[PDB]
Amino acid sequence: EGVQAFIWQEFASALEVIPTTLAENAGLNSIKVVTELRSKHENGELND
Amino acid sequence: NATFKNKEKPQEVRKANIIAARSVADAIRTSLGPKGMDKMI
Amino acid sequence: KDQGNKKRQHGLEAKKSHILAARSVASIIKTSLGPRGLDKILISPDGEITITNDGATILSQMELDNEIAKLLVQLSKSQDDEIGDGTTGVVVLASALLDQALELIQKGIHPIKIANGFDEAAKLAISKLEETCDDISASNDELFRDFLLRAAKTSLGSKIVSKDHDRFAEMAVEAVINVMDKDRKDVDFDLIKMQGRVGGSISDSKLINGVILDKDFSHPQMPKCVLPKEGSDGVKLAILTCPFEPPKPKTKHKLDISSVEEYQKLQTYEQDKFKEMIDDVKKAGADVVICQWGFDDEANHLLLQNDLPAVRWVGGQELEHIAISTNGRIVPRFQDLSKDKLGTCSRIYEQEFGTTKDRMLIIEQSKETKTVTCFVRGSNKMIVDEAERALHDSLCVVRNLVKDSRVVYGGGAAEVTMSLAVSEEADKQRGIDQYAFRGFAQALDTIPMTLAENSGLDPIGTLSTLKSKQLKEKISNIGVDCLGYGSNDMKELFVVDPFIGKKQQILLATQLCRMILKIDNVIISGKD
Amino acid sequence: QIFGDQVTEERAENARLSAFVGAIAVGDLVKSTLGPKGMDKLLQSASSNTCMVTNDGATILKSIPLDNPAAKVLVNISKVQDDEVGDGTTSVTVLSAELLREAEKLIDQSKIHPQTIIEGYRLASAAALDALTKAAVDNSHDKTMFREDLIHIAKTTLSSKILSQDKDHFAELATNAILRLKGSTNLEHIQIIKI
Amino acid sequence: IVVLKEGTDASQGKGQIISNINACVAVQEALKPTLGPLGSDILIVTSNQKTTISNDGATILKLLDVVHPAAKTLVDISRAQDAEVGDGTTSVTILAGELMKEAKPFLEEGISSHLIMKGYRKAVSLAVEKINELAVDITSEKSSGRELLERCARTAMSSKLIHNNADFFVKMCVDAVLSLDRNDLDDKLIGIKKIPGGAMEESLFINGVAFKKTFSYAGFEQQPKKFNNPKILSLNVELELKAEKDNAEVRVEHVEDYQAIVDAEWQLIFEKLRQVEETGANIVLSKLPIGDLATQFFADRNIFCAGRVSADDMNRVIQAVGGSIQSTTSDIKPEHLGTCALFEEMQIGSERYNLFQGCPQAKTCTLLLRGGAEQVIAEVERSLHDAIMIVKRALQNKLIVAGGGATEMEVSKCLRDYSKTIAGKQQMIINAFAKALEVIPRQLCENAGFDAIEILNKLRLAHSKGEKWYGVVFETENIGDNFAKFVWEPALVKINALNSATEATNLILSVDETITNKG
Repeated sequence: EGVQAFIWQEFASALEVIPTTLAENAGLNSIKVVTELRSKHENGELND
Repeated sequence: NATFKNKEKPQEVRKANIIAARSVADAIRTSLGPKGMDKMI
Repeated sequence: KDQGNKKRQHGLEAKKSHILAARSVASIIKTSLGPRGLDKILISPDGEITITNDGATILSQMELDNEIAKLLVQLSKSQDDEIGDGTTGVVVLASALLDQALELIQKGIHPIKIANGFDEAAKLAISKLEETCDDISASNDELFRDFLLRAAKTSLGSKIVSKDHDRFAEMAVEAVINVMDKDRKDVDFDLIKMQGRVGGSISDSKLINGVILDKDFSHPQMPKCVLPKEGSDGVKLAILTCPFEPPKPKTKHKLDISSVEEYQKLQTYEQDKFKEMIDDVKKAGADVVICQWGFDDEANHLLLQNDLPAVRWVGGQELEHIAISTNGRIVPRFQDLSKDKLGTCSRIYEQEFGTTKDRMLIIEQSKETKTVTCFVRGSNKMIVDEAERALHDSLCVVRNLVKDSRVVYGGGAAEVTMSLAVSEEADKQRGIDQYAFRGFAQALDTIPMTLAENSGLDPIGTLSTLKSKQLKEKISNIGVDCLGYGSNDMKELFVVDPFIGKKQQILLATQLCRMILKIDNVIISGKD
Repeated sequence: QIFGDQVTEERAENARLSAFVGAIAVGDLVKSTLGPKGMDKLLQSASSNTCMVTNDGATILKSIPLDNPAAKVLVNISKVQDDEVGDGTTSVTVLSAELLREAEKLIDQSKIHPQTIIEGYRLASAAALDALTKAAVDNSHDKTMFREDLIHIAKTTLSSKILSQDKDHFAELATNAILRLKGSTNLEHIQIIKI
Repeated sequence: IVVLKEGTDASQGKGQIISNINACVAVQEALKPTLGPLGSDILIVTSNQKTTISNDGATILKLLDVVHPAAKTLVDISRAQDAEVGDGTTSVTILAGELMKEAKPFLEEGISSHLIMKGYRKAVSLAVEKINELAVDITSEKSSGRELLERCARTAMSSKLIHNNADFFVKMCVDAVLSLDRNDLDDKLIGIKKIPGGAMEESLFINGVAFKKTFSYAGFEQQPKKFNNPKILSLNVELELKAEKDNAEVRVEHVEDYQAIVDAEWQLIFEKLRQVEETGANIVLSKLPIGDLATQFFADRNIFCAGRVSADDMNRVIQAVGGSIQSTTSDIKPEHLGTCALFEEMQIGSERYNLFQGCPQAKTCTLLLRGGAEQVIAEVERSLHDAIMIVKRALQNKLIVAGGGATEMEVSKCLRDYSKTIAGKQQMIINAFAKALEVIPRQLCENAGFDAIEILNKLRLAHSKGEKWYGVVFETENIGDNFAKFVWEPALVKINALNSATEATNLILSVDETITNKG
């Protein structure tokens, strides 16, 4: 509740920078990579 | 309603520092990973 | 053609420029959202100063050279008739959607995918609203009428008429009942005429069951009233469109008298025509003569001698209103006039409002009719304008409520519920759909935040508290303090917005967002 | 570009700055004229052949052109004083300017919409009016003379009317209907039965 | 003492050609988002401040009218294509822009424009030959000018109520368009009537026009129900014992005079009814009710009559039978009489329905639908309307080629293959033209939000083997056989578009200098 929820949401959104940078440097589509990772995480936690 | 006056303007300095730090971070970002781009200085 | 002084944007700055223009347009009325929205000063080119917070009025009077802003304003002009009171909310929602689309594009999402995802999110939000809607008409007729009156009073209270707004709400409800039937549950605003003038007070409002026809009866000696004649069959109206004069040349005329023979011939012709017309009127049995055109001096004298008050220059729509109210028919000519086509009305008398000395003529039925006129008065032009706007808003709200029994509650509670549902559904759909749903939910979050800001509350804390209350405990109608309220949970405060109104707001916002996003190239020529 | 004909909406910051400061500046035109010991102000025409000096706040406000829309709005709203009382326009303008200045100072200390400021001003005005009503005194001593004057006025007004049938009776009725109320004299407190 | 150039000169040679190429590139970029049904719209504000948002290429070109001479030539060619064909204007502009882009590097390398134009002409010839080869016109492959229409109708009715029974409705839909002028097709010429009763598979196809019962006066079922040599004649206002039109109110104070007047009018009507027979009108139709006297006379004379015919039905019947409408009986002429092979009343649905059959020369037809409920017949009618529209569109251009870039991919592949056997300088131009032809699928994918690079690579890999109908699927991002999905474009339209684009390219590239005179 309060500003804490918004700041935590912003922190979580910022946490996705690392995979985005890895996808960009690897020549892969950032959106595709992040969507596939999130979809696969429905079953896995860290191995994907 | 009534809140803090905020007479001073530390926001200018804070935003300038944030902009400089973000520029440096963006410059360093492209080197992440095995396929990271090389930097020449 | 007109290549010089031609500007265009495409490929690099088109999307950013369009989104920034839309945001700038929205910021004009963003602070005016809600009943306590801040007012804006609008000044005519002649120097007339007016104060109002109506977003539709602010945008309608604003002209600009920006193409995206012009398109947004034009769309809002058309939407003003569809909803009226939701223009500011739709504009704000569209601006928030465009702001989110900016970030989505910055992430590499094509505009078409953004539009499709926004459409899907709007569908999901409408489904959630339908699921969470409540029925008032299906619960109790007394409660339904109470809610209609409450909505009318809420609409009226934002203006100066709040002192005695009950009369306006009652008149609006009576007009809706008289004009609207339950077969279609749609109010025909064309049959609800809005008329008024500066003067009097807010208590002079009156609902008329027919046309006004504030005419001077042409001849000074012509009687200004048509009495029921002590219990007679009301007043018989001669609905005519042919002018009450003989045919005349259109080139020279100058039918002067030079000798006895010409005088005799011209008098014979003119008197024969006038006598034919007046005899037809008398045989028809009409008590009052109504013509689409004026009357000649001889016609006026004959009507005065026969005690036949005359009405001059009645418009086609006025003639249709006369026919509807009096159950009559329009007769093209005098020769076609008969008792079988005359209309009947209770009386045609002069009515005084407050201190007004005009003594305007009004046609009254005193019975249920399919056409009515909402008469509005006030001590100032601003009062009259605000009263008319509030009456229009109340009529639209009543029409929406009657059309669909499902209703939602204001104060952003519906927006918060839709945002929560969209956020929950976003994690279930993979791909660009997740980003689109998250953006749509964030855009929906804008409305409650704007309302809180306009009310002096912190949008962040207010929105977080609303989400917590609507998620951890249960789904309810909890909004922001738009007005002075003891607490939250509008459900107990009786702040109700029609379900159809909210659905139309969401659909129009989505359509406007698609229209702005789907334009990827703008070309404007010079000016002469 | 928005609107046109030199009538365009100003930036929010500058718009609010104008709305407050320009409206407050109207008081400075009449602040020096407040009270019987006020100063004089010189109004000069373009030709300089019709310049005059006056200490009337209403004349100063209505004669000096005001380009800022906020000043126009303030003057138009304050004009109600002339119709209601016909005097004290200077005091109304000065008080409005001071209230606007205080509200501007509060906003500079809060940077939040003045709706709460409006509510606070409403409450303070209600309290001040209640105190003023409490502090008022009555000079209506010898109410018998006032009743006689009311009877005479009623008789004067009833002339040439249908009520002239019993002038004294109707004058007494009218005088009683006002005197015996011991409060508001509005027509809503007086009922007329027509039979 | 008069100067037109105001002392301003201009260069000539490859520089002006490159400037024209740049102008064409600007025009192509401007019109790029409008390509394809999924393309974006363009907002244009005229000198009068009128704002128009549209996606059609012709409207955009008319509103813009770029003053640049190369852009003027492109606009003129696009307008010519739109006027002569009306389809492919945007594609023509895009192809011309792409060809101009490809020509730029050749000019930069010193290649004369004449060689480029000759190579483009040769590539156009090869592309036309390959499109003609790819064009589908088959009989023995279970498809033809009629069987293909049946397949299209079945596809249109797919996932519908009558999908399982499409085997019979496809024939009706195809015959509806084929039963009238094949060079002039119109949906308004294919009517549908709903008759309750019977199975949906029992629906009847009527070559002529049919309508429900409209006669409800004396003599019903007392007149012939079948005609082998019918004569259809529409008489406007007679068929009554008393005049209906242009009549007057007559008041008579004596019984004898009124009776005499009525008898005279009846005798006049008797003479008119006799003349009706004398005119050889075996079928009498009218939009107004027919009296008992006329029906009795016609029944006694073996003549069929039916009044209260709706205007649309009467007009359709007249057009199908080739007759006309006569104001009076005395003015009936033989040239106004229509004839069909057989006219009869159908008893399906516990009611008699009039229909004209065996009239191949009819300009319109009617479909008779059967079913157990009105809702089922309504669904059948909707499916039949969809199938009729689809088959009409298919028949308007029977010569078809695979759509969704399949034709472009095939032409590009063929040109690339030929370039290996055209050894010489023309190889570069052939390869450039083949690459340019691939712009259409690229821009279509880009406007649709698809991954243009991946889709193009997959399409190129796939087209090298298998069928020649592989293209881009715009419903779900993928590639596949568009022809199997019933997605195609006219071959003639594509050929005309390519010809127009190449003509524009040759015209613009053939200009070395432009001179403008003040005026």
